[PDB]
Amino acid sequence: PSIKLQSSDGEIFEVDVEIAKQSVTIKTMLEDDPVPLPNVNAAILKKVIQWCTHHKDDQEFLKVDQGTLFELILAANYLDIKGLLDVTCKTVANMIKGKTPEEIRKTFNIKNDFTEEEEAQVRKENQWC
Amino acid sequence: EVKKWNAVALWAWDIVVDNCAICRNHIMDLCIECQANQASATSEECTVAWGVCNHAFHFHCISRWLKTRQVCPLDNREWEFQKYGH
Amino acid sequence: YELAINIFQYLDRKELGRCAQVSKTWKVIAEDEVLWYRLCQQEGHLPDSSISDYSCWKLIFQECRAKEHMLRTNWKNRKGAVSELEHVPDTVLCDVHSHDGVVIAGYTSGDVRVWDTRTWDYVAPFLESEQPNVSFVRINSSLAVAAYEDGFLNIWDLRTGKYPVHRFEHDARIQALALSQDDATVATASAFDVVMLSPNEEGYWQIAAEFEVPKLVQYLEIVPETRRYPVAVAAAGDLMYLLKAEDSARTLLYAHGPPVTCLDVSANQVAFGVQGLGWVYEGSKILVYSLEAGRRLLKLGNVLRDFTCVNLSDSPPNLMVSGNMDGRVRIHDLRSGNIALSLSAHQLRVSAVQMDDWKIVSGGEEGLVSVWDYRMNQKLWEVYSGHPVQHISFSSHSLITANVPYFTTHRRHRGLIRAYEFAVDQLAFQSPLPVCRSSCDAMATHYYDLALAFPYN
Amino acid sequence: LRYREFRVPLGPGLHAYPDELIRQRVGHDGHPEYQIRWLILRAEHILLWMSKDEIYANCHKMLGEDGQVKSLIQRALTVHVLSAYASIEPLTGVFKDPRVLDLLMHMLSYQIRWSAGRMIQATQILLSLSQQEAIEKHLDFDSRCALLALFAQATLSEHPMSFEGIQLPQVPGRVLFSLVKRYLHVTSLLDQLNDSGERGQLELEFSMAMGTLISELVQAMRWDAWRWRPMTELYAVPYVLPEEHLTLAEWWELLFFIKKLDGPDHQEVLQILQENLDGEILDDEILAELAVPIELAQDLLLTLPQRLNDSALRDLINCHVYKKYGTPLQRLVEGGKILLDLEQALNKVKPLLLQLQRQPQPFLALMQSLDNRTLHLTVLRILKQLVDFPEALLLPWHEAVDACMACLRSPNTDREVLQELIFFLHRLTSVSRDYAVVLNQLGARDAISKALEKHLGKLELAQELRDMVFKCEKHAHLYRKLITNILGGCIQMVLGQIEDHRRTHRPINIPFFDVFLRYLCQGKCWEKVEVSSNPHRASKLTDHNPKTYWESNGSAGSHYITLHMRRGILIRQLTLLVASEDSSYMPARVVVCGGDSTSSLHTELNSVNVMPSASRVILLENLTRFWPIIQIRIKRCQQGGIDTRIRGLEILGPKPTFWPVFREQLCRHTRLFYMVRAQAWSQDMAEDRRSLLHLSSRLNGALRQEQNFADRFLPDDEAAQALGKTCWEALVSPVVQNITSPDEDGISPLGWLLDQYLECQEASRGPAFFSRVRRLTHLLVHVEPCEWSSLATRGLPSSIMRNLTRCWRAVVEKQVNNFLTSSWRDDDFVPRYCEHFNILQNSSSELFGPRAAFLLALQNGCAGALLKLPFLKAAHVSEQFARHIDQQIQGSRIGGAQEMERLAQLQQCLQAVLIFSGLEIATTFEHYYQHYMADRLLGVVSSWLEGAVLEQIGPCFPNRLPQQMLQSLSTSKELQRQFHVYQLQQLPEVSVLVLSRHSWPVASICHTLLPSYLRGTLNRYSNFYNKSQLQWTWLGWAELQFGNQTLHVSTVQMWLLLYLNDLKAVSVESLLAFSGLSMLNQAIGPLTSSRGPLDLHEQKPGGVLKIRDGSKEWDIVRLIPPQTYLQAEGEDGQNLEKRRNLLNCLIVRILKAHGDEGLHIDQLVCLVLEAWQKGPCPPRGLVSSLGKGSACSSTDVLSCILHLLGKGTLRRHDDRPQVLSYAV
Ligand SMILES: [Zn+2]
Ligand SMILES: [Zn+2]
Ligand SMILES: [Zn+2]
Repeated sequence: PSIKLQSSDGEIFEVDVEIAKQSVTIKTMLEDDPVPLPNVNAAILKKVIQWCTHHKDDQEFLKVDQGTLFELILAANYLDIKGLLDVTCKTVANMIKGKTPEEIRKTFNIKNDFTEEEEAQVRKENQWC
Repeated sequence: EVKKWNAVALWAWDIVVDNCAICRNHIMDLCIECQANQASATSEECTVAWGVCNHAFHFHCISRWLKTRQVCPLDNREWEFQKYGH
Repeated sequence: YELAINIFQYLDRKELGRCAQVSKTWKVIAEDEVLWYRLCQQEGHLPDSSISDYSCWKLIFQECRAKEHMLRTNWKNRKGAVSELEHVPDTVLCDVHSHDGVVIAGYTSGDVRVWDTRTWDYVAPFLESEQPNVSFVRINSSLAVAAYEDGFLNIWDLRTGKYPVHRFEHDARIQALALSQDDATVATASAFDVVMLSPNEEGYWQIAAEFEVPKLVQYLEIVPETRRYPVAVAAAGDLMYLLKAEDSARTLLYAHGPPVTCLDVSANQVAFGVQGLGWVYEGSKILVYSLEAGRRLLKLGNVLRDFTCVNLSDSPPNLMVSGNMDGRVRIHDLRSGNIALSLSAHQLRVSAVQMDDWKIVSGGEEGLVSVWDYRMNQKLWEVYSGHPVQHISFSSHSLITANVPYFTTHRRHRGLIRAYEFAVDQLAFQSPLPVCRSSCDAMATHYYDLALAFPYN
Repeated sequence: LRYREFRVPLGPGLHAYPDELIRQRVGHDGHPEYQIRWLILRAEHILLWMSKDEIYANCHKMLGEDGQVKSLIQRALTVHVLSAYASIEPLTGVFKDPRVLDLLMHMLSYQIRWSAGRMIQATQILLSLSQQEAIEKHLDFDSRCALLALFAQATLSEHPMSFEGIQLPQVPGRVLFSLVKRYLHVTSLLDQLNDSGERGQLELEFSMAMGTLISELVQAMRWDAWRWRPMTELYAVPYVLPEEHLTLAEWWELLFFIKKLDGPDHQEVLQILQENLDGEILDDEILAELAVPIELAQDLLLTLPQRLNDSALRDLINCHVYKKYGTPLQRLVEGGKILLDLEQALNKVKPLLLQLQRQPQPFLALMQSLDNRTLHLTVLRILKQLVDFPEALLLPWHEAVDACMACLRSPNTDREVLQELIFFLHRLTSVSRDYAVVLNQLGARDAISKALEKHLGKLELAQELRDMVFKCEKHAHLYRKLITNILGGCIQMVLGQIEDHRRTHRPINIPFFDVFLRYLCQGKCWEKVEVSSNPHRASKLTDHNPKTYWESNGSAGSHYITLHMRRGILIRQLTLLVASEDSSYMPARVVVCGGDSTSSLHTELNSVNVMPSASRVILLENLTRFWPIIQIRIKRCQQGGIDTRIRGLEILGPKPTFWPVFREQLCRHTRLFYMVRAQAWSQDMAEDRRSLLHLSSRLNGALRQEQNFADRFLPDDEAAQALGKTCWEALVSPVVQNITSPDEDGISPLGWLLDQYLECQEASRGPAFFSRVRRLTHLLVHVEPCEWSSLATRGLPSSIMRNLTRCWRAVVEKQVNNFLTSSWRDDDFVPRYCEHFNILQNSSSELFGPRAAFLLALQNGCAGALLKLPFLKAAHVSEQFARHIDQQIQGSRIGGAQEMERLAQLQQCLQAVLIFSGLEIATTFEHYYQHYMADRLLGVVSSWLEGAVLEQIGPCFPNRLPQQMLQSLSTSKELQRQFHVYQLQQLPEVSVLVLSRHSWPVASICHTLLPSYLRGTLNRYSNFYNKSQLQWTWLGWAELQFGNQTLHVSTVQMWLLLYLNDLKAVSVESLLAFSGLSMLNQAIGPLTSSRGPLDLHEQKPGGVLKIRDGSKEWDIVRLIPPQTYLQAEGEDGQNLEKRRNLLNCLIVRILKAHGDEGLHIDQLVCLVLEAWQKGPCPPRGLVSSLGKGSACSSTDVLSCILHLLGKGTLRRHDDRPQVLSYAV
């Protein structure tokens, strides 16, 4: 099997169809010139290709910027690929585990937009944990 | 003619501390923590703690060391606060 | 949005308690109903519920834990209700058992009663038989079994009526009786025969298997949670067998040793105590064999006097509790084999023990029931009554105790069964069992008014 | 005041003082009794009959040395003469008989002031007056009120009780006259009884009189076993050991009604009596026994209620022996016929009125009909024409004028009904001013003022009504005072009868005692329920049966229940009753809202979440506002169900009021009575101690009698339990306090008794002695109080357990001190001591049960008796215990016939030695135990008994050193394993056990062991140890093989035999030069025996040995020098004592140098140690002279501190509990 994908960047990416069918949308249009892939660039594509070929049955694979990880989670949202989503959410979870709210604010570039009375009274009831 | 012998050794560890061997300063004085921010809010509770193993430390020193590791530093015995006569 | 819940799903409860303080949108994503529903049900609270019927599942998760803490403080103090099964005139209590808050008791006149300790009502019916003394009684979630002195055995179904569904007859006395905690099989030990009774597909209560032993049986238990064929464990003097009803097999676990003094069977392993003996004395011990292969796993004991009781099937995982003749209760670690707690609780021998994740309840031969909190290493309370403590059984919110005879005190009695309830907001208005009911609506209204008059926590 | 030092506390800030003697009589036992008044001050009075012994025992200052003419009456047939006559002392007293009754009667009809004050100033006179036939027939209204004022003056009390908690009734004068008559008759009969065949008649007359009084009073005031229980009330109620003709009381309750029948009915009933009971019927016979069978009484009851009046039947119904053997006119009467006949034919009216005053229920219904204008003008004319009749006044007008006082408060004003009401009220109040008085008491003045004086001009006679009401304003308060005085007198009399039944044991025969007590002890909320889905089942929500429910039929969320409240009723509690049996029919979220009408329902009040395990759900607590309509909406069921099921509702309004005064009186009187009886008993217990063996029967009799009274006369069990608790707490607490407290010599009665119980068990006394002692001590401890219900718990916390425990502790301590003083030097001290301690424990558990407080008291007693020993005696005892444990451990390597018994004895000895925990002898015990365990561990491999003993007696060691020794013994095996592995991997068997300071008592190791070819292994091990983590000593042992012999020697022997094998003969010179040992003589000693291979052929220089015992030619040869035991008396213990005496002075110096503020203990220890090591004041001379015993740990200083705290030289701060300071 060999099928081509027409990416956003204009480049064509041909890959063996069967193991790549883990995305339900591409196989859907397959059994229903390449298929247009208009939402994400090539780097995510080859990332997921070498990932799916590696995973038949990726810690270091994701040691990249935050932006590209967001782009890949949104791609797997469009791709509907269980593995990419599971592993990226697992690594983000293990990233956020064991931290202070301000350590979260450092973690995900989110500014503390809570007033002081709100900051106190939120951590008086929520203490139980 | 000798077939079995049970020899006994003796390991000497003679070190007269006379000081809190955690922070190495005096035992009746204050520890490094209470010596840095001296008299800021309260300092009248930097007291001494005696262990069953017959060693004495500042309360702060040995408390945080126990937070780290759960034996006595000098003898490697399971730490236990001395409550005999207290 | 689903990406947010995909990120937060793996997030534990602890840091979820913090992520609700960094934003308003992060607050409303940290208060999701599905996440808290999952955290609650997966933690045990409210199993058979639906995410629809309640709202703000975080506050429900808070309230359940607050209720559990209140229950624990009710245990630490003595807050709740207490009741006692009334004395039967001119008779003596002979045997007591209880499965799930339902007690069964047998007296030295042939009488057998049951009474549910979970209701505001009060019916303690007598179980009919169509003169000898009762030897043993056992109760199940559905069945009741009684063994008499003349070698007879009655079996009642607690869901149909107060008349026996099977009446078996031996040739000699009965030395031991056991009832399956989950299934519906019965096991008895006559002079030299051990037999298992069980219903066939049409429910006719036939004989499943028969065995033979060379000595008299002293202890007999049934292994819980067996798939197809039941398995029993018998202790004949200084021998210990393993009876399998598949092909009537009789394996031999342990032989050529001192006599056995106690016995307890869990789903996977069996624990039993043996005396100490010899010209050069060998101390008393507790042995723990495995039922998979019959291989001994542990051999515990550092005691000068014999062991008298052991509990393994109720203990938390990797722990076991025991009571000795010197009056001490001990906690044994099953991984390392060492002691975890040795506590001098009684004056005479210890006759009943039970433990859970934070407390121990033990009853002695002098008549005392004592409660200890081994997490903080502090006593909680104790209660003294006349005769030796013969039965003890508690749950997370209730306790059942029996003092059975063999001038002892000022308050005289001839057998006393007492129930303690540490959460009165769970007592029902009538019993789930059809037989534990009445028809005199006068008494119904009387106890209904009494229930409505009781104070609140 | 006069006796202030004899007050008895009745509670928190409430005491009782003896005041004064009042009366005197002879008791039922022939002896004199004395009535004594007590005063209750935080002022009420209590009268108590006391004998001479109780007076001596409670207030002895009331003892001292011993126990504390004719024509003047004829000329009146001219009143000043009679007044001056009655001025004399005995004149009126003697003239009581000759018509002075009629004389003072006609005189009463301010001149009567003297005539009525003379004799009254100088009880039977007023009784003679009050039953005069012409008292109310021939007299006016003014002299009537004068007589009533006289009576109200006569029946006053020096200390009444508050009555402003009950609705006092309004009654005319005749009711007060009859009440005063009955009251004075009862008082006369009572005082006759005090100053006295004939007495049986007196008691019968008294019982009937008081029965009649109770009946009249109650009618005048119109007053007519399994269960869960709280866990704190488990053992709070005292326990009392359990145990065909009508009784005299029950037969008198029936004779009371038989004695009020009419001639015909009386004759017929006496005939029915004579039928079964053959013979004659005499007055002295009908009452004496007249034993009736139950069947005769039952048929008599079945025929009685017909031939009675209305009041007689009202009494008979509530009776005890009965509760045991039991046009507008026509349109109103439709709901009686005699009322219509009267309304029509109102001359045959007199018979109708006569038959009406016997059963005036229709009359009362008619007058109550007034509170629609139809029948009012029809019945007001009848009333106004009935007032004009001679004997119609007898009807109960006062009982039906609550209706009339509702029309004068109604919106209808200036009408015709008001004019006729005013006219009728005017007629009724003018024919007799008594009704003016009852109206003034009702409040008619301001009522008619605000009702007519604002609207119209006195429609018919309203001004005159207001005038008459304001006139009888004065008599209103007189009437109130009279009735309240009679009520208080009757209450005091019933309390007196109760006390008399307690003192004596005669039963109570007064007819309506139980009914009166019940009345004295006891002083829907919704219109409709409307549900949405199923209307024909809503009755089951309030059915009061939980087996029946209301099931809904509708959509999810549309179910609700609507409650229409009644006016003014607030909501105290609202609960919903559900059952977890219904799985999906159970509610899951309830919302309760309140509004003014079914249409608005705007403000919701509460929202609740129901859990899967819930039965009683509280929806609303005690509210403040009133809500007309309350709706309960069930939002969703469990598991998404669609229909709901409810088992019940429960609405509770405000709490009722019950006048809590008589209850307090009952509890006060019971408490004081028993607190006096207890002090009376304690004197008998104190003068002859042997009498203690009878106290249990007395206490049990008292409790049984109290229970028998409560189970017969009190209303419910909530009162019986309170009275039982009060009786127990008042009777037992002072008895215990008395028999527990010591005397001039220092022994108490109970202490003496327990000492006899203990010391007489050796064997004499006999078994019944022991049984009785056990019964007493078990009775005394069987009640545990909680740390009506508020009345029984009135007072301080109990002190029974405290006194008992301290007495037992003192007994135990005296026993142990006698034992230790007698025999502390014996050879068999430890076994006898442990047997004694076991006997003490057994006797404690069989005297008080296995209760924790008494075991603690026993342990404290032994620990206190051990601390009275000087230092050297405690040292000797500790050493003996350690040596005994050592011998018992070692004697197990070789078996025995009875080993289980030996191990049980060892267990008892360990239980005995556990007392040392936390005392100051623990350090000495640990010292000797280390010294012996060390020699035990290095002579054999091990025993399993070591860990078994340590598991028991671990806490007894302040430093936990034996545990460390055992642990190190285990660790060395692992170290040798690792060394063997590393040796065989990094390519004469030896085993190395390495000691240290923090794991072994290295204080007696001075020498140090190279002589032979084994240095290689030792150096290899030294290198391995220094790499993976040293010095060798002269301890250990070796197994050697010598030809056909196998050996077992020490190290200081192995090396010597090696040197003898490496040469021909060796002398002592090279021995000492190479070794350094000082010891060696005892080492080469055991070789001289026949088993020893060597012969020490002493040189003619110093000595020399050679193997010459091998010429005369098996199994183990244990040629190891045996162990010797220390001696606490010798130079060992004396150095320890000197060290302790030095540390004491050091500690007190350093503490005196810091003042009253004190010193923290953990810094005191550091200062003492740093002053002991580099000691300028304790010069190093003595510190060196001590030798073995010159080392100081922290536990030594802590033991000296405990010693000083015990002596009192030191003191612990109260605020900061572990800061010490010098005392004195
Ligand atoms: Zn320090
Ligand atoms: Zn500090
Ligand atoms: Zn240490």
